[PDB]
Amino acid sequence: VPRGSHMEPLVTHIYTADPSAHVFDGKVYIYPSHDIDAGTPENDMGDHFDMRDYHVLSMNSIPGEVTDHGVALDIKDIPWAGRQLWAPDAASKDGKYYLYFPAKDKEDIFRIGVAVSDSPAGPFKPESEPIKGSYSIDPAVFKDDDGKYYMYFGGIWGGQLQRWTTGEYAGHDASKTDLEQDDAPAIGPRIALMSDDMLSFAEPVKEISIVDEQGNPILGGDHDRRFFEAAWMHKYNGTYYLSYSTGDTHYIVYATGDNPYGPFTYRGVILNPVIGWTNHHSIVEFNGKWYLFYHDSSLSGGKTHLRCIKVTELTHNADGTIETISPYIE
Ligand SMILES: OC[C@@H]1O[C@H](O)[C@H](O)[C@H]1O
Ligand SMILES: O[C@@H]1[C@@H](O)[C@@H](O)CO[C@H]1O
Ligand code: NA
Ligand code: NA
Repeated sequence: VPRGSHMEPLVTHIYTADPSAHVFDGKVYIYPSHDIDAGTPENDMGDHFDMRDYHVLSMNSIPGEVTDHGVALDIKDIPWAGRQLWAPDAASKDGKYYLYFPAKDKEDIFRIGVAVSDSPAGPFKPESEPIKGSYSIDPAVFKDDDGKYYMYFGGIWGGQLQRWTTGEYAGHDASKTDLEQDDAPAIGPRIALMSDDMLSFAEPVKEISIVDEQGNPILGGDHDRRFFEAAWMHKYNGTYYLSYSTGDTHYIVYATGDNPYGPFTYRGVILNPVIGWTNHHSIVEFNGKWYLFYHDSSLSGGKTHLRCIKVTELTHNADGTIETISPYIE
């Protein structure tokens, strides 16, 4: 049946989270996390999120029937992975499709791997090792207008970004949260231009600066605005929009800049807090309308780790500002 009409769950037969939506072959393909009721301990390191595979979803229209293409990748077939298949993303180049995914290696350190297919629906064959120089979580692979592809990535707390300040993992006894200096600039998300073959980074990883309207860095203590996880890039009017989750304050927010590397100036809220702790989204144009894909814990009755994806229309103003969405008003 058709789905996505009135902010209802897009699928109910499985739990789904962290929707990354793309337009490939005139369809919307969605690359979400596949939530399962593992019943593992819930804590601020995210051990309750113990996902083990990915299903690709597609829609020919919004609203529309949602197709579940089955298991596109299973952790049992990823040679380097130990546990926890978290939020993935996809890219298309020269007739090949690339699924990028964060997972903990055998030493319990998050890395980002790639898997390859001839179809946007998968299934995908994983590379035997993760991307060299990758770390932390939540990749968003963005194809710019000029044909260059960039990976945005990172997540603090359980995503371990705060343990990579030196370019090497600081260890399991290092910070469980952030830099632990609230008066210093907050940790920024990461960016790297992708190699021509889409399997590696083409440059040393850069950190993105996010500033307030006065041009001052967003500080570590500013949990309402500072980067937590779920980086996403889209463009409107030639302007670059870095959006992201703030985590413990439960917002999707956005910041704007004039190039992929920033700096980005904080503008405001995309999505107010939902049912359940996490908030994760993507923003995509389809048939000349812009859509915000997101999730909540509504279908499971509020369980943090059993989510469902939803969609709603997103409105840019001509000046580039975006109207804030509150999830449960209409
Ligand atoms: O859903 C698993 C993790 O929680 C957050 O939603 C984050 O963005 C993702 O990697
Ligand atoms: O620290 C984790 C974070 O990595 C994300 O998974 C959301 O849940 C928190 O507990
Ligand atoms: Na994302
Ligand atoms: Na606003």
